[PDB]
This record gives sequence, structure tokens and C-alpha cells, in this order.
Amino acid sequence: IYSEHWSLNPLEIPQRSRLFSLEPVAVGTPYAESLSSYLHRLAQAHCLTSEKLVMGEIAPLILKDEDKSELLSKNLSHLLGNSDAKPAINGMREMTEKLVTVLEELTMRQDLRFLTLLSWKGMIYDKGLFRNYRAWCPCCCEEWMQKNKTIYEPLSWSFKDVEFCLIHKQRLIEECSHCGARLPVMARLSPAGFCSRCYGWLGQEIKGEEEIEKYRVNIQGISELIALTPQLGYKPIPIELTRKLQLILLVFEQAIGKDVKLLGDLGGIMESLRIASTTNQSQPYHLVKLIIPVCEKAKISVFQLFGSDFKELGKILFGNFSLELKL
Amino acid sequence: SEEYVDLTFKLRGAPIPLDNGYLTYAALSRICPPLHELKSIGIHPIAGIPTRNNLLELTAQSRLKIRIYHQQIPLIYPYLAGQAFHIGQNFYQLDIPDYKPLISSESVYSRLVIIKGFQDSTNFIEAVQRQMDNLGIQGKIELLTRQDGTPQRRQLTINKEGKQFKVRGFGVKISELNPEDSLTLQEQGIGGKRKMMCGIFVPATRSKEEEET
Amino acid sequence: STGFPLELLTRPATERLAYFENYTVAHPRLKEVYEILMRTIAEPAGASFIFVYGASGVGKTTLRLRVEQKLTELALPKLESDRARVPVVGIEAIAPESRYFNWKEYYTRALITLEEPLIDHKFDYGAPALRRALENALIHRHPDVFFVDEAQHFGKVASGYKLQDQLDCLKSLANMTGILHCLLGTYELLTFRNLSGQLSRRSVDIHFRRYCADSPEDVQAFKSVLLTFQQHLPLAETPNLVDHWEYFYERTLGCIGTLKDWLKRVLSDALDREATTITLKDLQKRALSVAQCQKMFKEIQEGERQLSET
Amino acid sequence: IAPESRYFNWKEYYTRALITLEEPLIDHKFDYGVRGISRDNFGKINVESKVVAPALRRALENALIHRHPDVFFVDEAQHFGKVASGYKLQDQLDCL
Ligand SMILES: Nc1ncnc2c1ncn2[C@@H]1O[C@H](COP(=O)(O)OP(=O)(O)OP(=O)(O)O)[C@@H](O)[C@H]1O
Ligand SMILES: [Mg+2]
Repeated sequence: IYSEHWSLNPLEIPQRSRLFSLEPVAVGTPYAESLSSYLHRLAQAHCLTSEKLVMGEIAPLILKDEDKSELLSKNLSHLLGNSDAKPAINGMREMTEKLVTVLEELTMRQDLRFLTLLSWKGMIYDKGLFRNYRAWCPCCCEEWMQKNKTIYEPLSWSFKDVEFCLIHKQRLIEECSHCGARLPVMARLSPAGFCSRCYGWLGQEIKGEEEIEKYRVNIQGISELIALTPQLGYKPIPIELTRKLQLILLVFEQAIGKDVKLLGDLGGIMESLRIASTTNQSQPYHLVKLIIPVCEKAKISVFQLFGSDFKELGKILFGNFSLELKL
Repeated sequence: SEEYVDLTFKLRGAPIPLDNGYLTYAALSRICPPLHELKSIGIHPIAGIPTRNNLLELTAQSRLKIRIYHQQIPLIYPYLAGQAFHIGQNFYQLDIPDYKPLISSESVYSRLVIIKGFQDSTNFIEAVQRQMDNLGIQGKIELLTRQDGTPQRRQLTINKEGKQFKVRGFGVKISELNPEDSLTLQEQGIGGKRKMMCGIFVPATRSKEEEET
Repeated sequence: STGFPLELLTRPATERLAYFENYTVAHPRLKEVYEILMRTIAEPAGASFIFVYGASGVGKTTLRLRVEQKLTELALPKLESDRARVPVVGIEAIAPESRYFNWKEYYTRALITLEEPLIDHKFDYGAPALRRALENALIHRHPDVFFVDEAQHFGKVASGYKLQDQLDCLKSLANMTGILHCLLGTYELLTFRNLSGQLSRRSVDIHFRRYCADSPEDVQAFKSVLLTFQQHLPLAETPNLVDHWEYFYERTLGCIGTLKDWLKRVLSDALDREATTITLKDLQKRALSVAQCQKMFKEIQEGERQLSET
Repeated sequence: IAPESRYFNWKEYYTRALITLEEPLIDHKFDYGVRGISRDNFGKINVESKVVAPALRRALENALIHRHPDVFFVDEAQHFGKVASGYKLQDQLDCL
């Protein structure tokens, strides 16, 4: 006879993700997808509106004590807080924190924290950093759609001090050309590249003919800041950044000691760094107001400042100011 | 001698288990990324008055001591000077560090040495002798014994991921080194798990301290 | 071993019935079709359809579950690393209450199987919304195969040309996701196999042949499966079943599943009466009606004639 | 149910099966599928005419698998034969 006896018992595979495990686009590069664009992409992949998916799954995990079905028939602002809203949701705010935590738990993904700036909480001041209204680069969207590439909004577009796309040298457009209104970042249905109000198109060959060199340092520094966070491999330590700033201050002081003229070029930044090192270290520092000009005068990229260790940073500073020190 | 330094930190906080190697190493790596990749670094056992439940009560002389090459201090000083770390749910604080030299002594001692695949005392002595020759060192090997005279083994609990692995080691006392070779021994050490809070060698008085209790 | 565990006699009747019901035997046709199906699954070779025919009771459902389980355990070592990676998906088609087959029900049931959240609410980013949701779910969840049991219910349409339009809709679902579709059904599926070049090229046909009484090798195989079923029957005494091989074949038509369920009925009847052996009248009590056997034989003969194209 | 029209009404059969099967005490809160079916103050479930028949069928499937009765009895089952299409008998039996 036949000795083979099959067994059809189930195998009990590990629990699957509640939502699709969509990869974030261009993580670690100056063109990383914003959390808002990722939310809209996940909603589009599920054939659900961002609002509807939000109260379907994120709201019960965010809003702890409510009836989930009764939450299914509300406005997005009840949990997002549209009184604030703004592209600042991409920042380091509390609702951003809990939203990122819930999203990472739902898809068991380990990179959504890089799609925002919670890794820089306590490091970079929130005020004066993010735009109040949605912005886009029409050339980017048109090129992406023509090349059959995924549409999304980079983090750089959410910053006030980023107004130009270095790829296309085009000033960011905050107003829909069709309806004339300015889109909020969060809406009931706002797929990337589309007008959240009139459903019109926002990608056109718009030419940028301004002095982009003025804002080049700011945009490149912010791009480096976004692109560097996923590559660190750890949560940054506040006093690490504080002591790097202090080391740059000491290098500045030694350079001034060697050359008196440099005091004229660096006095204001010296005073600002001294104040930032005398105030509480746990207090965040204003990114564009303090760190970017400081590393600019130090002739050091934001990537070099936040990435290199103390030895490399000290050696490069000494070489940059032609000092004879060796740490 | 002075070519290597022992970084000392006045450590205060909650009482700590007596097999706290991986706990303190992981906490330090959490608050100091560069510590996770250095090579010639090692940590001295944390002194104090022990308790009945295999825990150590930190005292005024309790301090975290780190052995490091003087050409790598600026990679560790920023992340530990004045810094604080958490071991589980316990808070620990470090003061401004002070530098201590590597002094030679006639006899040395190590609290816990582990070499892979050596559990019996005799083959452990043979392997410590082999590493002893590999360093160009001369001396005699003895194993610290309990009140019973049985060689004393110490155990390190590495709680990697969900599981935890067991590594057992011996206390090794080596005498008649000659000061140059003594310094070479204290700086190299034997066992390799110096980041794991084992392989650092100390003058022989602490051997008496550990043998009394 | 050829014998059931000997401690089962002391155990209650329910335990013996359970041991018998979760026990299944591998006869040569079933294992051959299993190897062929898994070889096609591992290497689709550009074919998006693995249509499997068979008589009612040859073991189509059992083969489906076995393939699902084995592919699941083959993929299991890597599901810990990669999530949203359902290995295989197997659902059964629903006969429509209305005259025509319903595709909204098909799409929503497929979404239910994939644990899609907020299926009812949905939206259309442009049943098109349900179809797009199913396409996206198949693309992202990345299933290896897609079994659709009872594929004869697909052609519950009064239009002869829409009969292949059902498979056209399934095919349009398949291409934009590139997921293999291995449909299983009775001989009624034969009107869907190779209609049009699209379904004639990318479809691989597997026939779950039954055990016919003409070839002596098949007769010997049927006798051997009878012998192993007798030796695996959890009774105090082993009844002689190989002798009435003609009677067992008459009411089963060679379908192994029919033999299994008939023997399960007889064993349960014996256990309820605390009997120790199986009598001929015990089999006669729960035998299938002669008219029923005639009807299924006519159906399978017509199916074999249709599939006899060379 | 013998239907007034020439077609057997499967929606009525499904809703009557659901109401007949769902008559235990109020403690069971099963939370059936589909939004159109729920309990009431008096304990008798209500189904709106808006609910489509297949969704009601799926809710009946969920209720049957949860409760798991031994046998589903249908009296005067010849009423399933009231159709207009000749082949529709096979369709009715296939649906059942
Ligand atoms: N080789 C086998 N050995 C044991 N039991 C079998 C075998 N093949 C089928 N069965 C039994 O048959 C039942 C499963 O139904 P089966 O696959 O035989 O029917 P089918 O007509 O091919 O499928 P379906 O009607 O779902 O299309 C189970 O009770 C199972 O134990
Ligand atoms: Mg079956």
C-alpha cells in the first residue's frame, strides 16, 4: 500500500500589516517624501480618501476613547487639528509624533520617522520653519508624471526658506493656477500633484528667473539636513550637537586670535553662538537663523557638521581656518 | 605607561547588578555611538559595597573607569562629559571625567576573563598562557579561588534580543611580569571582551579584595 | 505504518472519527497532479492560467488545501523579514442568486480574504473602485498564486460570448498585477479552457483524471487504496474490504473522495452502534443511489469525451 | 416562500433566514457584517430595503459560521422551482 499520510494543518504565518507596506520614496536623499504625501499615497493605494482612511484606522489608535464607527463620520480636523494643520505637520509636533508612531505600528515599517523632523525634536526650533500653505514645484510634477514616476511632495517644499527647486531652478508656486486658492496640506482628498480644491492640475513648465544664489545656501543646507537623518543610524544626542557648536565657536575664537579682521565678518555669529551655548543646551536652535549661517561662515556643509565625528570635524575646521591645532 | 589612560567618571545612581557588563555597555553605546566601533577600549569593574541580592550599592569611591588610547579620547569625551544614561529604569549620572595613568605593579589580576570554547580550568590556563605568549609577556598563571579553594568562575549575561547567552570565565592572577611587560599586560589584557567589561587587568590588591568576599 | 495508532481503541468514538477524518492518503494520480501543479506554480513560464478539471470528488479541494499549506510553509522562513507578503490566496466562487454572475461580490470577497480595511466605504480615484482596490492589493501584497475554486460558477451567464468575457475580466485583473490564477472546477469548466488566443496561450491545462476500471494498473491502484483505507480504518477488528472491490467501485466511479466519505459514513455508523467490524449491509445502508451514480457517470463521461481532444 | 411574482425572491429568503436564525436572548452581540443589519430596542433585527441581497447573503454566511447549527431545515422546498428560465433550476440549486 501507500505509506504517505499527508497533514493539512495550518501553518500560522506571522501577523500581516493592516495597511500596505508602501516604501517611502527617495529616503536619505534631498527629495524624500513628506509624511503627508505618504499618507495620501497610502490612501490612494487602498482606494480610500486620506480622510476616510484616517478615521478608519489611524483615529482609533490615536483617539483612544471614542466609538470607532462614530469616528468614521467626522471631519479630519477632529483628530488632526486643522486649527494648526499647515505643512508644519511634517515637523516635530506632538500630533506628528503620535501619527508617525501609529503609522509605523500599522505597517510595521521602520523608516517613517525619517519622513519628518521628530528626530530633530529639541534640536531645531519649530517657529519660523514651515510654510502655512501647501507649495509645489510644477516642473517636478510634470517631469515625474511624464516619466511615469510616482508623484509626491518632498520635505524641502514644506519649508519657508526653500522657494526654489535646484533641479529645475523654478520658484515654488503656492497658488493653484485654476481656482486661484491656496491648498491646505491636509484635506479630505488631496492626491499629490492635484489641486485639493478644484481637482485641477498643478504641473506646468514654469520658468524661474530670480536670483537663486541668495537662497542656495539655505536650500542646500536644508536638503542636506533631510538627506542626512536616515544615514545617521541613531537618534541624535542634543549635547552632541551643542558641543559641536561649541567646538566651532572655539575654532572661530582661535581664528580671530590669529586674524583680527575676521572679527568684522564673524562678530554677530560669534555672539549668537555664545548666546546659544549659554542658554539651556536642551533648548532647540533656530535652523536657518543660527546653524546654517554658522556652518556657512565655517565653510562647512550641514552634512559635514551633523555627520562627521568630533575628530574629523575638528581637523576640517583647523584646516579651513589654517590653525595648527590637532584634537 | 602614560601612553594609555584610564578615563574615570564619578558615577552615582541606583544600585546595580553585579553582572552588569552588557547593561552598562549597551547604555553607554546608546548615549555614545562611537563607543560601538572602537577597538582598543575597555571598561574597569564598578566598585562599591554589594548587597544580599547580588546587587552593588554605589558609594563615594564607586566610579565608571574606561581604558582608552590617548589618541581616541576626543571621540568619547563629548558624549560622556557630564552626560547621563539609563540602565533599564534606573538613572545614572557621570561627572566631569578625570584622567588616571596606567601604573605598573609587580603582580596583576583580572576579575573575569573569557575565551571562546574553554570551560575547564586547565585548558583555560593553557589558553591564557597562549595569549600570554602571543603578547611577548613573561609570568606565572594562577586562578583566584573561593573560600573552598575551588577556582572561582564568574558569569556574564548578554541579553541580546529576546534571548540571552551565557559565557563563563575565570579570575586570573599573573605575577612576576617585570614592569614593562606588566604595562603591556594591563593595556592589552586577555579575553578580548574588554568592551564587555571583562578583560581589564588591575594591580593585585583588588584580587585580595575579591578573595576576602 | 500501515496500521492506525493502537491506543485509539480505548479513546472515545469522537477521537477515532477525528483521526479518520483528518487522515488522507496519497494515491498516484493525486501526487502526480500535485507535482505538476507545484512545478507550474514555481515556474509559470509566462502562463497566467493553470485550469484544473476533474470529476466531483477526485480531490480537487484537498489538492488545493495541500498546495496552499505547502507553499505557505515554503515561504514561511522569510515572512518574518517581509510583511504584507501573503504567500498564497485561495477563495471559492459563489453561484449567483440572480441570473448573471455578480462581479462586485467576487471583488469584495477577494478583498475580504486579503484583510482589506474599510472595504465597504472605498472610493474611486478617477464596480471600478472595487476592481482597482483588488488590483492594488494584489500588486502590493504580492501573492504567489490565486486559487479560485468552483470555477464552473463563473459561467453563470445567459450570453454565450459573455461566458469568455468572465475570463476576460479575470484576465484584465491578472495582467495589471501579474498574479497567477489557477482556477479549479468540475467538467463544466471545459467551455472556458482555450477560447480565444489569449486564453489558449497563457493557460496550462491539468486534468485530475479519475481511476477508470479499464486499465489493470488503475484497478490495482484502486484495490491498493481500498487496502490502505481498510488498514487505516480505526476499528477493533479490520474488516475485509478488498474483496468487494467491484461493489466499492460501482458506487464511487473511482473517485477517491467518494470512497473516503462513504467509508467515513460506514465507520461512524459502526462506532455509534459500538460495532467491531464492517458488514456488507453496513456499506449498503449508506451507499449512493443508483440514479445518482448514473448521473455523475454520465457527466464525467461527457467531460472525458470533451477533454479527449488530441 | 411561494413568491407572488414569477421569480423566487432570494432577498426575502435571506432576510427571513436571518431573522429566524437570530432569535436568542439579547446577550449575543455578534456584530454581523454589512452596515445595513443590526439589532433594535426590542431585540428583533431590522433590515432596510436599501441593503442589497448579496450583502445580506454574506451576513447570513457570517451568522451561520459563527452559530454553526447542525442542520438547516427548509420546508416545502419545491417553492425553489418557481422560475421562468428553463436552466434556472440548476442556478437555484447551485446557489443553495
Ligand atoms: N485522496 C483522498 N484521500 C482522502 N480523503 C480524500 C481524498 N480526496 C478527497 N477526500 C475527501 O473528500 C472531501 C473533499 O472533497 P473532494 O476534494 O473529494 O471533492 P471535489 O468534488 O473534488 O471538490 P469540490 O466539490 O469542492 O469542487 C474531504 O472529505 C476529503 O477528506
Ligand atoms: Mg471538494
